[PDB]
Amino acid sequence: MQIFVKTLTGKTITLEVEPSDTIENVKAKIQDKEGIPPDQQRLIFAGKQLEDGRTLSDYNIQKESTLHLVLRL
Amino acid sequence: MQIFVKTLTGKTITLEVEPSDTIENVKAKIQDKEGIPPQQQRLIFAGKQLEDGRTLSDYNIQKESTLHLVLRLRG
Ligand SMILES: [Zn+2]
Ligand SMILES: [Zn+2]
Ligand SMILES: [Zn+2]
Ligand SMILES: [Zn+2]
Ligand SMILES: [Zn+2]
Ligand SMILES: [Zn+2]
Ligand SMILES: [Zn+2]
Repeated sequence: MQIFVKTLTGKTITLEVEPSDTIENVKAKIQDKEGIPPDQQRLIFAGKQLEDGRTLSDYNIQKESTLHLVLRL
Repeated sequence: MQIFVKTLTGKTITLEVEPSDTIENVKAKIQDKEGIPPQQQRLIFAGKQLEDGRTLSDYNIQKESTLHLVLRLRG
């Protein structure tokens, strides 16, 4: 399934994920597409800031959902 | 003094502050402990949104007070 990741400047990048993909897993996918180390990114979905080791499904994130990306650098 | 911030993780962080600290000061403090830029923060207290240029005394926020932190997103 697909999900979208919106950045700060609005740049909308697309991901190929699986329902039971951990968050540490999503960060690695972003690293692959944008060269940003996982330890630098923080992901928020519908207000909540997701924590690695919880899965997309643990947060009811389904196909074509939008995650927002923030960074700690 | 000390106030509490409910972050984006539902967790809660402790801030050591002065009464004259402006909201821009507080946002900066959160930037260190959490990682979010001040330009992306929106701070809520007792039903009010706090403006960058007002102090903790203006809103009359006292010790052990709790501020709900919120993301500043659009589009
Ligand atoms: Zn797919
Ligand atoms: Zn698989
Ligand atoms: Zn991580
Ligand atoms: Zn959104
Ligand atoms: Zn200060
Ligand atoms: Zn600092
Ligand atoms: Zn004042």
